[PDB]
Amino acid sequence: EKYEELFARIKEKAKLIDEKIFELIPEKDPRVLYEAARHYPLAGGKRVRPFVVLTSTEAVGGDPLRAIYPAVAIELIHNYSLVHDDIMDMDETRRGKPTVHRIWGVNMAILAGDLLFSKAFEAVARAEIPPEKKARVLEVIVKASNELCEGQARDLEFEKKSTVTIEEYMEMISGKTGALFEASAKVGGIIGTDNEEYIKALSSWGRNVGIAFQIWDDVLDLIADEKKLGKPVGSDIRKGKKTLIVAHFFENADEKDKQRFLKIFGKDIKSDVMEAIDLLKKYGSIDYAAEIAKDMIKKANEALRILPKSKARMDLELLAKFIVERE
Amino acid sequence: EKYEELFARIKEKAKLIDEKIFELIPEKDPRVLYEAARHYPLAGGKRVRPFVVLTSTEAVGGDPLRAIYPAVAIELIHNYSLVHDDIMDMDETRRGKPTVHRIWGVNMAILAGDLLFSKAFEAVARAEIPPEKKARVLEVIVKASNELCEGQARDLEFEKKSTVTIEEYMEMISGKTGALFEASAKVGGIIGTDNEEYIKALSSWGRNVGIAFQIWDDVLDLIADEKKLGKPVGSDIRKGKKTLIVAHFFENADEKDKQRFLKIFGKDIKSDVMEAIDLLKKYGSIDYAAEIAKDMIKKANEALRILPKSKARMDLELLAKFIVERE
Ligand SMILES: [Br-]
Ligand SMILES: [Br-]
Ligand SMILES: [Hg+2]
Ligand SMILES: [Hg+2]
Repeated sequence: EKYEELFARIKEKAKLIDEKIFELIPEKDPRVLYEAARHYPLAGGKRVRPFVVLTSTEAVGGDPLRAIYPAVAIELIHNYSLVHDDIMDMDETRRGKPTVHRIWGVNMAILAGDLLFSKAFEAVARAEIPPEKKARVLEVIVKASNELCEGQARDLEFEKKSTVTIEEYMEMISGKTGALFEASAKVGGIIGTDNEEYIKALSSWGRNVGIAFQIWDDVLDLIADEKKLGKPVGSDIRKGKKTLIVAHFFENADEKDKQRFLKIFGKDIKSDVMEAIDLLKKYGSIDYAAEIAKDMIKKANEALRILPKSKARMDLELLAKFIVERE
Repeated sequence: EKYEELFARIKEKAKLIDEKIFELIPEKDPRVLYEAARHYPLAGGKRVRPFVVLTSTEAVGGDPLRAIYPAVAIELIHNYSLVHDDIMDMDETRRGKPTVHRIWGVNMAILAGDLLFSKAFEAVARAEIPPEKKARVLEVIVKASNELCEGQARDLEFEKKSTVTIEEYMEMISGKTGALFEASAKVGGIIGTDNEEYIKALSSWGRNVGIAFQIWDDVLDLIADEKKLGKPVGSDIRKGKKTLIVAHFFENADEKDKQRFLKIFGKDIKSDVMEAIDLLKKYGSIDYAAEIAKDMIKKANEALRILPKSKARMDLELLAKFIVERE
């Protein structure tokens, strides 16, 4: 129920963020480029990352209003990563619509991603903050940007091989999703506080939430009911996607199981999909990943303890808790 | 001969620029990503853009040394555009080597371009300049970045059609190549001078040189001797590339000629290539573009008149003059 109100707040902030986003990427020449760029932002994303920005600036000092363009920067960066990643992953349809590359082609999709990335920094420039703050915000966003490319690169290398280790996958996801999430919180703080203890606490919360997010999604993809998930379980198995669940299984399973799993991994199909999920349960792999996600969530909030009590800290605690309780 | 010394200077500055470039993109994890990113920079580009930066800061105030990272930013941006553009243009081999996408694949090439773009801004952040200057440099680079994507987008749309107008092609090239060149000079000034008259003069010189560069290359591609060009003339004709020469021809040629040119445009071949170049000469199209390039060169230098006499202004005048006299 409170989640309903939390989403009420989240959706409330989204409005401010959205006006800024679309004033940066309006319908102008060239349109094909700007509509291609506008496609994902227009899908009506919930703007969780920007929300973490503005909400983080309130858990430390106040006036998230000054963290609007920097929050926009982060949402623009997130969107550009989706466009390019969809090209690489060969993703057919984001949301209930075709992906940017399928509609406008790979070349225009690359350019749209580029435009989106470029405008994240134009958003960073438009920020209204002290030179020292600005300089420190630009540098947080840049380092997260680099980690993001590095995490996606390691993710591409995985394709060159059948198995991965828990350590390999965690180093990859940390930069793919964790980095930008951490940057969201860390940038929120910086904009409203000079308390290095808060920032270190906000950063740790973003890092952990960003990672647990994805891990929980991978978990849901296997054991979430189809009807509700809108689709059958195990599409990540059919995809041969490297998740923490699959890494745990490869680390713990005997040769016989490993080899059978690999036959029916990333290759009627109802039987093979289930036989694969059964192989994973045999070794507690799904449950394992579920626990890791919950622990990171606990550690994240238990790190916000350091900040004062406000409804802003409240939302950050609720969000983190929601991100791991949902189906 | 003086060109030999100019290139001696250019190559002299390249050293400083190169150390900074490779400290930003060193051989680190992940390597496949960082070598893919290092591939074009390692080709030993002459760093003309960065040279314009440091040289421009000397034509106004002095101490180009403080314009090193901002110059690096621009060279990193130029390099990322080459990687992505090569993917789009289906370019087989830059220089005497394979392109990034052919060696590492399209996905890793996209990521390499992304990393290169991200590190341009990490270079911008590392700059050692007053907050006001920094903020104004970041904003010049961002707007040129946006123009660059816009110019490349319009260039992609051209493929959707057989003919283009002189106006269409100039609006496209202006952002593709002109913008970044203008930014190179404009950013040089800003770093060393608060004279808005210099900056407007430097900017105008960069814009014009950047555009004339490309126009002269297209001219050479047709009428430059093969032996010397290292290859036969008219590969742009076989490519069906939209240049100012082709735009002038489509604007001036009669229907009969238009239609024949289109048959043998972007499609033994020695005869068709020559028949196409002959069609262009009939209407003065090649000569036309040559003159436009020379005029822009004259206008560019005649705009540097405003700055004091130094050897820095000297090099900027020589470079502009070289860019249009070479073969
Ligand atoms: Br399990
Ligand atoms: Br001619
Ligand atoms: Hg990336
Ligand atoms: Hg671009």
